[PDB]
Amino acid sequence: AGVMTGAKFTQIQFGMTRQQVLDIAGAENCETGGSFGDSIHCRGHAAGDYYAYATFGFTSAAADAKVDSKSQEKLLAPSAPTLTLAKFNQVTVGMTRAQVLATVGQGSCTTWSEYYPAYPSTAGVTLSLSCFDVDGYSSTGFYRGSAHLWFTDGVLQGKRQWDLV
Amino acid sequence: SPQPLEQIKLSESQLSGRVGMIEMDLASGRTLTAWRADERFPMMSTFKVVLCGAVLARVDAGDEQLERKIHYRQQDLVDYSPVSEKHLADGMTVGELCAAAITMSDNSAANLLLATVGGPAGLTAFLRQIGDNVTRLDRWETELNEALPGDARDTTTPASMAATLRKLLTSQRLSARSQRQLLQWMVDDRVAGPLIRSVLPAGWFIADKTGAGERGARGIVALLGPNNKAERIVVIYLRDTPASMAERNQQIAGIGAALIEHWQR
Repeated sequence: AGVMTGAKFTQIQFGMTRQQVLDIAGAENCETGGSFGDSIHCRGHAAGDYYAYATFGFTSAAADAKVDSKSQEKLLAPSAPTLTLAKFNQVTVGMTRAQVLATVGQGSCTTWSEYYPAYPSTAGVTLSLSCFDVDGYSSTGFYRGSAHLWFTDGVLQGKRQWDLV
Repeated sequence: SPQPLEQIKLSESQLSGRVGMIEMDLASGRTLTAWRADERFPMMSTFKVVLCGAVLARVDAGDEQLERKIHYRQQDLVDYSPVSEKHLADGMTVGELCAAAITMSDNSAANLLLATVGGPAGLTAFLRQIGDNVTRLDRWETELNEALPGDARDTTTPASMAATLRKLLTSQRLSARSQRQLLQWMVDDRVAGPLIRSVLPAGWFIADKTGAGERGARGIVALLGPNNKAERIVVIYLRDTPASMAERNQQIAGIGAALIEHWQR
């Protein structure tokens, strides 16, 4: 069973129903309503002053609504983080996702959020990445060298960094 | 079993860290127990009670409304932002932002609120206005949690924080409605389970706000008391320890437990 995890996050898919999400996550880890509206928010392990977590958004409040948004913090680790200040400075607004990853390192990023506002169309898809230098990521505390890069329709709209090189 | 100061000395020895603590009578403001009360500690998310105090002061003055909707953008989102990230498309009201900042330690929520009071400098000016000449906010989330050793940025002292909380919650400075709202957000804190709440006896009142930082920094500010009525302010901060999160939490809970066991002794 256990708490929310990276493995559960990866098994939960766009196009799933609320019940499918709950069955994978483990209902005891999850909440809806209140601060989370009609989304499902599931806690992982303690981290900092909150928890690692996932939040799944749906096409509507209806029982048959489907996942159109996946967000997480501290459920996923970068596979080979190689970001630096110099590499971050090479990233430019207007770059495609592929250009960005080639600049910051292919293993440097994890997906913070991904949303299809016109689901099942991909039009206007938004993507938010967190990218990390070699020791920047932490699953339990605070980052020590990171960047936030965000996209609409696969094109970079903005970038910010903290603590690089 | 140990007396509060005995438990603190045990905790510092076990953590190789530095604890700051004040226990203050809520009605009178008298200091009942103190340790390192004039040393600086990083506030971490405990600053958010002061922040929402400043927001409510603007509400009282007719310069803000809790119902006012704030719209924001990806650029505004930093780490540890579960509620504000969920509401990205539609925005949040000022009151919803204070609820998220206080009850869930939502960092982007706190940044959005900070902008409304003039940023860290504006919040520090508010502190000076209410007669706190010690506490200071210098940075935004999430940098304010860095807890570099000897860094005065984003710090308070246990004595100053206790006095400031008493001022915000009980003095004439905020309206009755605003004092009730700030206390309610603290009552509804969701992330403080492992701390004083874990050792709070059945039937007692608690309202609190926690914080976590780098380099072992951890803290709690609380109002608590028997018979479901607030009686005392307790502030406990920890800094400069390599201990795990579990150990830090257990030690703060143990100091709270000593204060509770020796409540009338």
